[PDB]
Amino acid sequence: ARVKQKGKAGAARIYITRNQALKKLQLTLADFRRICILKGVYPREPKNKKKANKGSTAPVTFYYTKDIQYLLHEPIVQKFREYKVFARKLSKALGKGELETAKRLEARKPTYSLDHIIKERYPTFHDALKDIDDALSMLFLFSTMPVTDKIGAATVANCERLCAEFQHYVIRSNSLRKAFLSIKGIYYQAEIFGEQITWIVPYKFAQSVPTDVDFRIMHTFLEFYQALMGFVNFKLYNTLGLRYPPKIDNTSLFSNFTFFLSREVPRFSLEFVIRAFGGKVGWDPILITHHICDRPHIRIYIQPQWVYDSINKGILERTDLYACGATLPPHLSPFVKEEKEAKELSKMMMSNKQRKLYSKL
Amino acid sequence: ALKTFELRKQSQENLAEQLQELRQELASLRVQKIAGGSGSKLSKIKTTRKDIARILTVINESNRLAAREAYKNKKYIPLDLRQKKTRAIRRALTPYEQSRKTLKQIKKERYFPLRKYALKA
Amino acid sequence: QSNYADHDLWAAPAPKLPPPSHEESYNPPEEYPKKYKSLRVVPAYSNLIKEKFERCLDLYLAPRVRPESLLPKLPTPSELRP
Amino acid sequence: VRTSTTFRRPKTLQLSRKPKYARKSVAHAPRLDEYKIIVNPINSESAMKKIEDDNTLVFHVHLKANKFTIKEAVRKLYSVEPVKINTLIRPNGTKKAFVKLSADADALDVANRIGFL
RNA sequence: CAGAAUUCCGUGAAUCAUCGAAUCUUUGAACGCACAUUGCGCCUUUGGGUUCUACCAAAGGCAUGCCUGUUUGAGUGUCAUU
RNA sequence: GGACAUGGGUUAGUCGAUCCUAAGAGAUAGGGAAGCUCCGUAUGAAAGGCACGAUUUUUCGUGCCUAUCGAAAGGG
RNA sequence: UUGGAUAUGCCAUAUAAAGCGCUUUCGAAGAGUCGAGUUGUUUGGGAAUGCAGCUCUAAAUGGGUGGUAAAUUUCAUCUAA
RNA sequence: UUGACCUCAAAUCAGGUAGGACUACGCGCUGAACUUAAGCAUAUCAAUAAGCGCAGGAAAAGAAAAUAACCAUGAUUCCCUCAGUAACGGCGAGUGAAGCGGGAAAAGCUCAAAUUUGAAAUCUGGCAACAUUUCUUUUGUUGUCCGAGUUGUAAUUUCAA
Repeated sequence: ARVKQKGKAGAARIYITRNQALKKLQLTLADFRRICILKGVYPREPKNKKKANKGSTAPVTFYYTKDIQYLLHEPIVQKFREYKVFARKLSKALGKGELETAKRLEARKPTYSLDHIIKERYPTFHDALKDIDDALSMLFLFSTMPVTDKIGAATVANCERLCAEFQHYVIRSNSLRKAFLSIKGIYYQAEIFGEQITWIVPYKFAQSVPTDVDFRIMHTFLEFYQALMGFVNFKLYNTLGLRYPPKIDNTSLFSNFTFFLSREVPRFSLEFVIRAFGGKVGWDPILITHHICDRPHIRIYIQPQWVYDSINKGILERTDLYACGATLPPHLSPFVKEEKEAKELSKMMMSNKQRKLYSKL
Repeated sequence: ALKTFELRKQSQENLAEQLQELRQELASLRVQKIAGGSGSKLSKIKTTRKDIARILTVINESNRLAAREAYKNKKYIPLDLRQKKTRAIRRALTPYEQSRKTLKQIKKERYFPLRKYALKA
Repeated sequence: QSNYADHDLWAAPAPKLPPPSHEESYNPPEEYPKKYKSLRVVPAYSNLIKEKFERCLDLYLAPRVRPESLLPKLPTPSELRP
Repeated sequence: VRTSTTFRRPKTLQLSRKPKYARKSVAHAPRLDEYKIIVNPINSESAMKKIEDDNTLVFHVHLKANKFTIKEAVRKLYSVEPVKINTLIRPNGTKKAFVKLSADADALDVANRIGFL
């Protein structure tokens, strides 16, 4: 044959930069990032970045040409174009003052479902249950923030809906295993179908917008997580026999216990942990063996750390130790000449700069 | 001798593996022909070649009939599945749009059509 | 009509698991962040959204990639008389 | 605001072909497969000597078969790994391939198993 | 000429007739670019192997003018909004 | 016997072609011509790229500047 | 395999659509086209039969044609682009 | 700054179409010379051969801006007849139709120019249904969205009114 031109195969052929991917897919950067978030597409650095990137060494992001090829035949890209066409038609109707067709277009607004996207992103429901923790963390975080113009009230409502359905499922299935009270929040840990899942649920407080985040990234992540979470709960209810979506309203550690709560405790977490092990819960309408109350002044009167430590250890704790006005025990996380000669005996044979790794760490 | 209807009542995978077997027998017979073969083997060469043609025909009929079923009651179908009489016939006006008439002509023919008549002697 | 995931499916290779917690809470005795007597006194962490957003960026911008005494020789210099 | 005296035509979105039907009802079967590559081995006196000396089989091969397709066809038809292929177009217009077999296999047994000796 | 056979209690001989299903190599108006070069390319999907960032193979494609529509644009063309 | 008849014979990553351009042929843009076709070869052409960016009112912004064929004695 | 009838069943919203009758009535009618001159070419077409180039270019009972040029006046005939 | 419209582009955009061959007959374009004139230049050959473009089973032409001068006829085409005539021609060689009449065949019509204005009543395409078949290959109907369209798509009228 001929002298093959340098750079026609190998790293320069299988790796493609971000700008070249945009040109390849004919997508905007916003569209490309949305596709990359929805699908599983992340940058992959080469071993020889200079060889992959022509001859330059400036920082560029590399994607597999195979991954960019796979995105060419994705139906979501077409839905992006169809929405752009629909938006332009809506601008025409609003500009020409045809409110009737504006309402008709709003009714016929094109939407897409992530049914296929979830399938290829998680081949099996076990994999979906493995990578679910970030979704729960996000939805539980956004289930308490105030609704603003940027975020949709419907999306906020769906956040609490999905969170409540999952919490009810864990309560009725008694799938809760561990619960940790940290400064970050409350870290629940459950084991369903052998899969280990842990997630953080923050407290409901009067937070404020950081004014530094882009909600567009939040929006696309929220829509993906809501789509993922909806079918996961649908599989869970159908597996246990119940119908989905429901009409919202040591497994015997607390079975013979009728807990009652005071008006100072995180009742959302208290109800979850108690009813996860069969305990019955009564609460003040504004929101008996044990009365949970952390106030220093006031049915044995206990404190939430007693319940949480009992959940963690699977053993009833000391009510007297956790009595009101008493020092709280610390809360623990449940998921947590010859020598000198050998020092200069480092004459090679230790591969290339490897032993210092272990010594430093 | 493979009978074409017996072929027709078999599966695509069975037809494919029978085609591969028939090709292998044809290869061995041609090896005999170049090495010096008997009249019986040389006569079996043509029969094997025709059997392969029958297998390939039966496979093709099944593939094209499956395509016809898939494209049935569709506005656009593959060009090889469309009609091919002549190029001029395809371009011609259809009988429906050849018989299209204006509302003026419809009323004229509705009210004053050619009457059947006769003359007395 | 709003989709409610009405159908099931049975008729990201490397997730880069998030780091766990390092036993820092309201009043742990391991090390002394800040110590708070009661949970009510603790305010709301303002930056929590920022760290969650930083996690979002790392999900689709961070590239994903997935005992030592044998390395020294064994000349045994102890028996070397000099 | 233009800093260049030339006007280059803008880039427009180029949709890819999304046909409403297939132009062909069924894709054709691979028209050059292993059996069509190998027609029959050559059994002349020179071919026999190449068998016994160079460990090289000689085949009458299709014209449009290259050295790659000859190698795969031989491997699939005979389960022997060729180490080299040399081709020529004979003066009668037919391709002839010298398939040099690996040192682990001998062309003699391969020839007897084929049956063209 | 060889060869089979179809028993002759047929789905069947035949260089038979007939013909509504197919096949239809390289070409040629000849259509990826060429062509005294089995020359030179590109796009999508798929597969192969003692070899998997390599190499190879397969299938489907990529001519020009024009028409209806679609999508994406351009303009110190006409203007409103502001 | 260079005749006649039957057979056999030409193996390449490294030798050529293929690649490059020469004189020159030659489509496209355009203009002629009743036409066959003629002229034309960066011309009175919107003649194609490249990089940045948390993602930009989740309807893309910001910069940066010539076909092809034609050599088995040319180049390689 | 077609044809036109028939013998019937069903759908056919004829409020509709159309022919005829007399009107003291109105009545839209094709332009660098007709036409004219001139130059070529054509015809049997002869002070031009058609066609084409160029120059000039209407009209509204108007405009064509009535096979000898022109002006005026009648009479028929047709209704171009 | 958004938009609207006009104009102009681009796409391996959705779906289509054109080329090339045959060319006896058919519609044009272009276009000779030999030859006859006992020479030859107008003429003739000849509105021919060659060249070029474009169709069909026929094509073309066709329902009068047609004849006639009658007691009037009545789209076109072909046949016989007019008629080797009227006419044209170095009035030389030569060329040369039409009306009527007889027959074969016969069939008529469609737009533009009108306010639907108490309602663009019209149409393509996508999608989804049904349906039909020289035909699973053909041909549609209905529904509904986008579009085309008021710089005019339907109905209505065509001088015979």
